[PDB]
Amino acid sequence: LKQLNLNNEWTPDKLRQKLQTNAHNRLELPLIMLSGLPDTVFEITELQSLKLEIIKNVMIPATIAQLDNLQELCLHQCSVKIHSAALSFLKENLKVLSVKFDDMRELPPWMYGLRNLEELYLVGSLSHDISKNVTLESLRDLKSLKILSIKSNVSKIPQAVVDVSSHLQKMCVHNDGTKLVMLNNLKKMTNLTELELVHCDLERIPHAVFSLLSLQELDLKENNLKSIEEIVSFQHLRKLTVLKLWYNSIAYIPEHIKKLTSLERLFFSHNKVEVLPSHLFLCNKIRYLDLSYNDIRFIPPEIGVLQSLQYFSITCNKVESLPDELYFCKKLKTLKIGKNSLSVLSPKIGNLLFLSYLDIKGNHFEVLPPELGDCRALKRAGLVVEDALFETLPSDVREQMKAD
Amino acid sequence: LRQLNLNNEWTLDKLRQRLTKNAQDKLELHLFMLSGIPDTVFDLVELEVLKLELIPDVTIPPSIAQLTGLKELWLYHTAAKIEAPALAFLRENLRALHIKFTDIKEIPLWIYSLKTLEELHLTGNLSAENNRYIVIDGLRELKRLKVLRLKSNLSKLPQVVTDVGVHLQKLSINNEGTKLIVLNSLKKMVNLTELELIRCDLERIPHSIFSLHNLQEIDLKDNNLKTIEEIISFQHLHRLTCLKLWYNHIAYIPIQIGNLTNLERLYLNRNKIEKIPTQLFYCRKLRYLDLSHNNLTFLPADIGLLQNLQNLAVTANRIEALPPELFQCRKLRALHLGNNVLQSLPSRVGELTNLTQIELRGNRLECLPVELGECPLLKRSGLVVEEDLFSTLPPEVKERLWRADKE
Repeated sequence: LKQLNLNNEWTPDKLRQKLQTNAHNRLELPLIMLSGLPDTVFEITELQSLKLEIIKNVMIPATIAQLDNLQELCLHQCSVKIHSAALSFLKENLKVLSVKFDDMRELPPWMYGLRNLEELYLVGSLSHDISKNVTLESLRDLKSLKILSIKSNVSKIPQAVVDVSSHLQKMCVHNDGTKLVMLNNLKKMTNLTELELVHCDLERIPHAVFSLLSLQELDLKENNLKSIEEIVSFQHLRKLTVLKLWYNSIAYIPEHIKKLTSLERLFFSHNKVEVLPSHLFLCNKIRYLDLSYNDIRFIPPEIGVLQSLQYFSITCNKVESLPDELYFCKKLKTLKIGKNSLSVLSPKIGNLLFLSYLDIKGNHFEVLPPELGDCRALKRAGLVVEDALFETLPSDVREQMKAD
Repeated sequence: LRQLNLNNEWTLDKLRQRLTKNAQDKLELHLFMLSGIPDTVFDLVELEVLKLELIPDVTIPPSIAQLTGLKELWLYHTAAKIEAPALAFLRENLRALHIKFTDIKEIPLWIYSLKTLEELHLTGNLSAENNRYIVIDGLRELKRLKVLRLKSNLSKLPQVVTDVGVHLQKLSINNEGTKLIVLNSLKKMVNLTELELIRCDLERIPHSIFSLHNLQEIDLKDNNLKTIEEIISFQHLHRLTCLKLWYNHIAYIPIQIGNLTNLERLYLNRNKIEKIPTQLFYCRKLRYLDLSHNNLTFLPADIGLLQNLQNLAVTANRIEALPPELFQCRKLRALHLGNNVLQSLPSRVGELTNLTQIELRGNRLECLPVELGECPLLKRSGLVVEEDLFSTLPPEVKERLWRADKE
């Protein structure tokens, strides 16, 4: 009767109306607070992704074998059941999974019988007895898993991750005020490439990250890094190009940055840095450097060494002096110096040919020079400023600038 | 009582707001578990497609003459009982008829008496004892037939369809993985224009495909052809401009396709092409090119030759860097570049003006260049990308894009 009512309520035309796209460019069916899953949903065979939100007491029949085009499944706060042919087909076909476990049993135990699964989004919450979740440590049956994002209050990294380290590549964890401990389980990461830890309350960068020899990127988001003294072993991460240590508390930057020069992306926005050293800009391979909403007193001239830089953000600083050597670096595509204590925009600014973005918003300026026409890639949108600074171009320069 | 009750609760007004449109932009209405056709349905005069789907043994009344615009009927598991005046009205008006059935008795015998019928679609297995290609012997009465889709899992094309093929212009066969015994028996349908062998699992091209001279569009969808080797003989097909070889095990493209210079809509997607070669770009007439879900090593420079290219689709293929020769062409309109390993998008996209949509979600895209704002036709719906990467753009150009979007 429940199946008959499910098929009667939702016609396929209503499902055509419900058809939409998602965050991964798949055909999504958003099903919200339903009594069950209709067979009319499975009658659609062009479907690429299923979204089931708080549809509990639901048993997946063999009829999902109709739709071969599935790649993503969103099983959100719903206790789902299974059938043998469904196990076989979703072992063969399903690869992307995004579940929310508001309740531990609202996580179903059958995610782990699959092998073709590649992406996993483990949003939700966890209790004190973290290691007892045998549901986590069954991903040994998963062979193709490559994306794992666990938004949960996880204090201890499970031995699950230790087992699945051979093929896993991306971590995204949001503890939200919960301290993360037991970092040997992240030490025995071997083939991992991406690590995004948010609010893990990691006081220091562990030797776990340096045990990783193939980490493409690292995120220490919302982690109270007061000092950075363990960078000496960061040279072992030759694949490390991204260091997004933003909203952090790094008070000063030492010489240890010379250990790794393969670093390319460097986000220290809202950091506690007071003065930059002479030793950041030695690593010329850096292209993507962020100091947004910091409080740097001034910029020393050694910035001239960073030629391959394409992004230099120091916005909302206390910087009163920009020396002309950053204007000498012409490969600097983005350069954000907004809301600093600077005085006058540089007249010889047209020398920067490849200057795509110059965020200098809220800076105390007086009059724009006429050489913005010499700048090939700077716009009013790019040079975001207060409007009384926009009104300053000569009339012929307005004629040449309204036509770019 | 059932008919009158069905007239009552399903009144004409809610049915009027029930009206919808198809891919042909024709007014439909889907009737789904109805006892019969309500008279309120037949009262409608603007109807174009009437969908009698799963209507149990409904008798069609003469009031179908009220459906003056009626041209399309899709009898999906719905045996239609009809009489002489409704028969005359359908013979003089109705022109397209997609009969889906699961039994020979479900197929009505009057559908072979319609004069003006030109599009006819069958779904359901047709191989049976003492009825193989005999029930459709009335197709000779139908002289206006131009489209004949047979999703019938048939093992061989019927000879009555071959005599029909003198006036048939379109023949699409769906066999669901069953090899159809060609034996070069399609040489009779010299009038055939669109041979779309869907899921035929041929694994080869018979000589009848390039023996007929009238095919413009030849889509061998899921024909499982390992090596695309019969393309040299397609140059005699001056009409051929759409050769969609998708859903196959083509592992390499031989250089010989450079013979076919007339191709425009070469859709070669969802395959294991290791690389499209430079000689593939020898067809400068190529306007629509689909290579999505493929194993390309990269995208070569001779793409600059294809000045007529509008939508190049290499989604979820293996392209690490975008060549500037891609941007040398200015006619690009729909760039399916998402889910790739594009390190960065060059600023030369600012040259593109015809680009009204570009798929940039996923990838290894470091940032979106400001030159994307230089494109006038591009908007937020056109520029599908992640929220943070979109936020990397300056605020005012994003405001410009927003204002051009909403209006």
